[PDB]
Amino acid sequence: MTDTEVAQITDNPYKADFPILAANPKVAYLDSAATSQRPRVVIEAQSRFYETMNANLYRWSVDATAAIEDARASIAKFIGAVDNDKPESQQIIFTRNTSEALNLVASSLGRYALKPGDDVVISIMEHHSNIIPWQQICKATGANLVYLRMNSQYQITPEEIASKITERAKIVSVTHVSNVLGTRNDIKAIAKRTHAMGAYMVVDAAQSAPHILVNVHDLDCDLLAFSAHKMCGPMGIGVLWGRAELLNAMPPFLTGGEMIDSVTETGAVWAPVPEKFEAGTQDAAGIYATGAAIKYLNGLDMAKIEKREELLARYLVQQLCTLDFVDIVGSKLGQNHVGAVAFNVRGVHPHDVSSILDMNNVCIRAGHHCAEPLLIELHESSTCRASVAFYNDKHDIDQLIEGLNQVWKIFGSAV
Amino acid sequence: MTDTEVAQITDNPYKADFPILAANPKVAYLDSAATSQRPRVVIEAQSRFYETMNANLYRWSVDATAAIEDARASIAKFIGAVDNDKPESQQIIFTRNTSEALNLVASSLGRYALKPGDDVVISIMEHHSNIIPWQQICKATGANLVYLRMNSQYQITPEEIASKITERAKIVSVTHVSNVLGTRNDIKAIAKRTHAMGAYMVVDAAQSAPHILVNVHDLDCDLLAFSAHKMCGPMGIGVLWGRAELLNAMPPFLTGGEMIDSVTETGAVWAPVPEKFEAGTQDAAGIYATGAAIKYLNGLDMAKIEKREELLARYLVQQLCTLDFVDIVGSKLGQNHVGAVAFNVRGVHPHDVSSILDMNNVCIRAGHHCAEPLLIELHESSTCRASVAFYNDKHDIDQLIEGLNQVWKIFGSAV
Ligand SMILES: *Cc1c(COP(=O)(O)O)cnc(C)c1O
Ligand SMILES: *Cc1c(COP(=O)(O)O)cnc(C)c1O
Repeated sequence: MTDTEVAQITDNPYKADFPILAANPKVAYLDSAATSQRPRVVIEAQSRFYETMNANLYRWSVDATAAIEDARASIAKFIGAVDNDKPESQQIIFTRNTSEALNLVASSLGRYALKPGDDVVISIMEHHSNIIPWQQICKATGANLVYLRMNSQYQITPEEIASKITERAKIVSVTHVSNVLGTRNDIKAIAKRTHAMGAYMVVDAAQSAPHILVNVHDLDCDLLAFSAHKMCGPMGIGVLWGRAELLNAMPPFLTGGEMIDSVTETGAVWAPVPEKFEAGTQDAAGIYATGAAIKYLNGLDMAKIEKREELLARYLVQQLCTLDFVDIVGSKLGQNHVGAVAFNVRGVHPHDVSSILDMNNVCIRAGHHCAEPLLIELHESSTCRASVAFYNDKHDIDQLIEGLNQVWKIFGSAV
Repeated sequence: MTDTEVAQITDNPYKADFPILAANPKVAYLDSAATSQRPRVVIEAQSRFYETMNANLYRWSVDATAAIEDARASIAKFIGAVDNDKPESQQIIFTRNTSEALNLVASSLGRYALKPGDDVVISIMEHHSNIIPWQQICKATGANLVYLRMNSQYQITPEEIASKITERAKIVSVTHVSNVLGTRNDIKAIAKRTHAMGAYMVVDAAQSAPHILVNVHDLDCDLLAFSAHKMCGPMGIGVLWGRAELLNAMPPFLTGGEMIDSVTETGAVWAPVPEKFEAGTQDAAGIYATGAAIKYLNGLDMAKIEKREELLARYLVQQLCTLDFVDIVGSKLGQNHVGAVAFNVRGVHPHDVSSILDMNNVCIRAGHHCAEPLLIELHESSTCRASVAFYNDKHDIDQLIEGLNQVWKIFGSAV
């Protein structure tokens, strides 16, 4: 890392936008892979909605309706879902989180497409929300759950892709970026083999949408999901994008108010996409604030965010490599980590590491990070995990490193 | 209505707590049956969460965890779910809205309990979200959907309850209060016959929780759902309560992160209730603000809210009865309406009524109100609907009445 790069991450042009960080200047929040901190404008956008256009033909209702549509368009443009050049706003579906979006896909796409003997292929890197819905629908449909495995560099090889995704595959669902390893998978290449085999491509983008360019048209996926709260938006909002023809073909998930066109005692006619997939009163204020988060990120420029986060990831990994008592659970190259770096202090339980780090005002995660099959594959029962965002800086990372030296002094070999 | 009662509703001790009402003094918001307006403290409680304890072992995470638990307890106490005297906080499950809670119940309780030939009994008054999930699970399980019908006073009689809920019944799901008629159904009496017949009792309390005392122990229901946004809370938060033994018996609905205890490549062990039913990152800030709404309502005293809303409902119905060109779709007695009064201007489409009312700064709903089978039963294709909350006053209702006289001048018989 050059002097110029180190100077760039020593500077912090962004943290002042986050009230909780300004109010807590001592805290090094290194757990953005669990959830983002909130820009002031996103917090206020939610309150403004409630103060000025709160409603579910009168003006406040017209106003709330237009706010939802404008946020859908912003979200679509953010992920490259554009025609014309018009945003594909009607291919944007709201959920509570990525987890609900993946349950929706597994139920709806699974019922639509899976026959007994079909394969559903996922990776060993998947978060639990891109695992258990597939366990469940596979049992219900007679399909088989297949796993893509990793090589010694924590990657999925082209050879593994061709070996595991064969003619029996019907759905393939893979994380764009692992929330533990930080590995960025070659989703476009996986999609190519998936489609050759007559299968649909599902992408868990919860860890990519905050960090790297997501373009659904370039990725060639059929469905893609992420969570607003991991990209500076509010909690309570997840996004599902899908190809228009496929969403039309897929059956509804939740049923009830607002997702119908008409109802009788015995049956119902469904509304068009995306209302077909949105049952009952939606979180209009959260949707509105998700649009505000998108506008906020666009204003900072995602290319500048990515450049800064790349430098922070490189610095984090570099500094962890100077501690010989630290085992990095993942690649030892910082450029191979998008956002997340998992690690252990050798001989010390992550609960104890995190406790000492918290006493030093450093926030990390300890445990299996909702990727237990991955940790089992890696012969770990738990790890620490530090993660970086553009509102972090070099000093946050140095604080972590100083904390880990304190851990080693308290629990290390000398004791 | 006595002079004292009229004076009570002419006074408005509550509207100043609602920023959108203070900022829009001309507007008569008579659509609280669709969603509440937000007290200032509830809007600010959500922002405060994000500003001060935003996280998903470090302090902000401990703090967010304790906030969720404290809101669960407040909610449990609000609906009478108390031991000891301890709130049954672990029987409180969060969803996005009543609609998702009812889909959860229909899927989970339906898979658990329904055999082919069983009856599911609902009422003709149900909102679509307490209809279509039952259509769906009945088809999947071989059960039959049965409807409780009304008499000429818009009530369900004891004779109808005994006639339709027989030994084949396995699940009965009924609205506590109709969102169209304002009829309060005798849920406790329905529950008694339901249980005699070996069936489970489900209650849609979305229109009762904002207005009348809800005590799950006195109602004798097995499951009960409502929406925070209809009782001065934020959007995005629904509540499901269930008997502890039954929630334990019921299978999970959504699966994935946070609702497990452990996961392998092929299977999973579920977490205890209520985490078993909460998949992925929850809307902690919305949960927190829902607790704030409960505290706000408790501070006003629900008994005083109910007394005031009873007087407003009586006045609304009384004044509508003075307009001979208005047909009330429901009881002509104001005391038979909890919150909602549906009506039509004879010979005028509700879209036109609502449009003129909006030009007069009156907000009502027009259409089928997500209860189309009810309107079909009543030989209506659409109605108007005005609804009252404690932050309304006599002047709001007089504004509606003046607006309806304008409608009659523009579209009535003379034209
Ligand atoms: C955290 C995460 C999820 C789950 O997101 P929720 O918002 O909690 O539903 C899914 N996949 C990945 C890769 C994640 O990092
Ligand atoms: C509005 C309402 C519902 C639906 O509530 P959501 O919050 O939109 O899911 C269900 N039942 C009744 C009686 C309602 O009034």
